[PDB]
Order: sequence, then C-alpha cells, then structure tokens
Amino acid sequence: PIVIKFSHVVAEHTPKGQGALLFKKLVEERLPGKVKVEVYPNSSLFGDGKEMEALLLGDVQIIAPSLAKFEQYTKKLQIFDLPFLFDNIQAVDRFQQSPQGKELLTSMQDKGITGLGYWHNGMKQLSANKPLREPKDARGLKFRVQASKVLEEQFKAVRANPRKMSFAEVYQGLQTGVVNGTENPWSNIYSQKMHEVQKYITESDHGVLDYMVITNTKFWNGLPEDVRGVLAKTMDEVTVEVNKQAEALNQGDKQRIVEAKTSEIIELTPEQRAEWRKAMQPVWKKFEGEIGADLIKAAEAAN
Ligand SMILES: [Zn+2]
Ligand SMILES: [Zn+2]
Ligand SMILES: [Zn+2]
Ligand SMILES: [Zn+2]
Ligand SMILES: [Zn+2]
Repeated sequence: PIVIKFSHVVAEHTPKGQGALLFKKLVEERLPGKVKVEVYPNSSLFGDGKEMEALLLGDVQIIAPSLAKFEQYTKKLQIFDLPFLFDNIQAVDRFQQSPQGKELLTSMQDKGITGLGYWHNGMKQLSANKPLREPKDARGLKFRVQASKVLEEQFKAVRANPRKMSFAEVYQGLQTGVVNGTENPWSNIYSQKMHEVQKYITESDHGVLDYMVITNTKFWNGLPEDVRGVLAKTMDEVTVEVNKQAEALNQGDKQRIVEAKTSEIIELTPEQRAEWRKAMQPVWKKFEGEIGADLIKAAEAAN
C-alpha cells in the first residue's frame, strides 16, 4: 500500500493527536489495503525544527506544525502569532475561512508545500511559578516560546526574557529553571505535565495556538487521482471533527489540572486583561511590513 506517515510533537489525547488517529482510522476503512497511515506522536519520529526537513525529503508525508513555526518559509503566517489579534476561536475560524485565509494555505507553494487545512487547538494561557496578574509581574522572568520572532517580541514587550525551545524540551526547561514560565493551551499544559512545574496559570487567552496541516506537493499531486480525492475529502471530515471538539478537550484538561492539585488558576478581570493588551499590542507595528498592513486589517475585520 501507499504509506502515509503522519508525524507530530504532541501527546495522543490532544486535538492534533486525536485528529491524526482519526485520519488513520477513516483512511484505512475507506481505502482498504491501498493506503496505510502510520502516526508518530510525541516527536517519536521527528521533533521540532526537524519535521520540515523530513517532509521535503519525503521521510514523512503529513505534518501539522503550529502556525507560529513557519517564519523561515513564509512571512505571512506570523499574523496568527500577533497577541490579542483574535478575541476568540470564532474570529480565528472566520479569518481562516475567508478568501485571504484560504490563500495562506498556498503561502508555501514555492517551497513545495501544500496546505490541506487549519486545525484548532485553543487560546494560550500564561504560566509561571509566580502569579501573573499584571504585565509588571512578568518582568525579569524567562519564558519559553515557540520558534517565532513575534512571540519573542511579545515577551520583550513586558521585559521578560524569551527563549526559543522545541516543544519536547519545555517540561525539562521549566523543571531545571532554564525557563521559568511559558504559554500554552490547557491541553499542552496537562498532557506534558507542565502544571507539575508551574504553580500559577493565568487564564489570559492572549494568543492562538492553531495548526496548518501540510503535505509535500510532489508526493500529494503524484498520488493516483482517485486516491487523492478520497484522502482530501477524508482530511476535510477530520478537520471538522478536530475543530468542533478542540475547545471541549481544552476545557477537560483545565479541569484535570484543577483535579491534579498542583497549581492555582488565576482569572483576570476584563480590566487586567486590557492591561496586557495595551503592553503587547505595540508588537504588531514591528511586523506589519513583513505580514502586510492590509492583511492585518482583514484579520481585525474577522472580529
Ligand atoms: Zn479521553
Ligand atoms: Zn473552527
Ligand atoms: Zn531568543
Ligand atoms: Zn466525531
Ligand atoms: Zn480530555
């Protein structure tokens, strides 16, 4: 059979982990003996920084990186990293589905990559070993970020010291004090046990963690036309399922963190959240030139 390896860096009981397994389940039912899907979670095949290499060589067929991890291949996806750009997952969804949002799926056409769809995870929450209620609370802390210039600027804006790290290394980074805070949707906190080394989690919803499911164009366009049709339709069905259940998964993980009895959850007043917004929103100006001032304008319209 045609082998499709789906590699990713998250745990199985997460939006992306379930999505990859659902894709395997449906494809193997619909193309019996014609296509086999092998899923490699938790960086078990390829980890951060290395997966793009594998995809373009042909060592893996589908990956789904965070939208924040494409700056070296395109400058447009950085729009999803801008803090407080989207108020909720609804706005995110509306932008992704617009003509401009869909054109971004081909933003890496030149580099031999085909965008198959957007998968949601959820809004990011701040965590640290001290309560983060107001921007000043972050001063002097070391925060792990994904490999994004936008996210680095976000923390520099609150006088924190950002450190780019691969996802697989974050728990150890926090436990050893190399970093002392980070940002993550609830599901990544719980599934990587980061609540065990982060005493305070602030429900900031200050940015979005979402993915682009991608493949190698030469591989994908090289498939038998009939097989590709079924795979594309099946991926679209999986996207629906992932996206409808992501928020609920994250809420389940928030509750599992509460039940774990390791951390305290800080709720922000609308006013406190407005303070974070005022401190971080100036980062948008630094990236308008690369992203496109008009592209950013449309994203606001989605709100
Ligand atoms: Zn379950
Ligand atoms: Zn959606
Ligand atoms: Zn850095
Ligand atoms: Zn379902
Ligand atoms: Zn759950």
